[PDB]
Amino acid sequence: VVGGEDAKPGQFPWQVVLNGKVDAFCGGSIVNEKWIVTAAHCVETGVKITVVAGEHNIEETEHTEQKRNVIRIIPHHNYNAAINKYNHDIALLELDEPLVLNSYVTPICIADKEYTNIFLKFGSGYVSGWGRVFHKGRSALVLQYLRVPLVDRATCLRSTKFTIYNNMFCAGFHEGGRDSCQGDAGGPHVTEVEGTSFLTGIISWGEECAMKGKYGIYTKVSRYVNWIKEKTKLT
Amino acid sequence: LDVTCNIKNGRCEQFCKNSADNKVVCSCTEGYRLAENQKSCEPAVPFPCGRVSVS
RNA sequence: GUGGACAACCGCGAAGCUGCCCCACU
Ligand SMILES: [Ca+2]
Ligand SMILES: [Mg+2]
Repeated sequence: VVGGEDAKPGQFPWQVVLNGKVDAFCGGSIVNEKWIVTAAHCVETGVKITVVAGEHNIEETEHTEQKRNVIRIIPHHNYNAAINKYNHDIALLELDEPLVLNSYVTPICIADKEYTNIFLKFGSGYVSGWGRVFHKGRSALVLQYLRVPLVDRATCLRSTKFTIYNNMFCAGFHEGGRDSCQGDAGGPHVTEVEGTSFLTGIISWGEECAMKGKYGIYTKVSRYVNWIKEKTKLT
Repeated sequence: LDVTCNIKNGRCEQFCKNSADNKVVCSCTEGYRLAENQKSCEPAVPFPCGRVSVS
């Protein structure tokens, strides 16, 4: 996340990092002990994925970490980047062993269709991840977070060439050096209400992060909450 | 002065719902419960979602 | 204006329906 800040050790306990052939290639959010939610384009290629919760610095060891192996990947059945890059960019990962919930490893709240959208319409969410600290840069050492204002789909469309489907939404700044980047993808866009955080978005493609007059594009969680809850249902 | 969900979320912390009567009924997300005041949400488990407990 | 792609002083109605608001003709 460019133009962000360092998250304090357990500030976003729902954040997870994805590791494969390369470390820190995508983010994710804890749904429950056995299920993570990420972006579909983070998991199209069939590499054995590894999930790490209770992370803070990816180069050091804090003894709060929990590694798990993904044993099932459910990309949203309508996702296809050949057709459209951004639309339906969401997926679920089932873990081998349950995470054990504690202060550093805690799920993100997922409201219903209606309230997820209300919370989105507040107009300011928290995005985070160990992505690029600059447009062209290395992965972030410590977890990065940035507060991103929701942007009108008309004004976003007039800026970015892309059509914004009802499953998508834009957030960030016009003439800024503030935005999520590659690596942050699959991570949480989260709105906080009375000191409780709700999953309002999934971080999508982030190449060419903070170009003048280009907002960040995020997957609108409100539209997928039923599906999430259905598939991640424990027992 | 009659309360409904479409003003200040019926003073519900998380979730509002209207009733057939002139009352609203507040609720909370999983792992929270309704407080004594029937408005606020408090934890009902060691580690409820969306909560930071480190500082 | 015409053709194609797409919740707005919160329009219809429980599963969505409508289309005030980019592209080619200007
Ligand atoms: Ca580490
Ligand atoms: Mg429609």
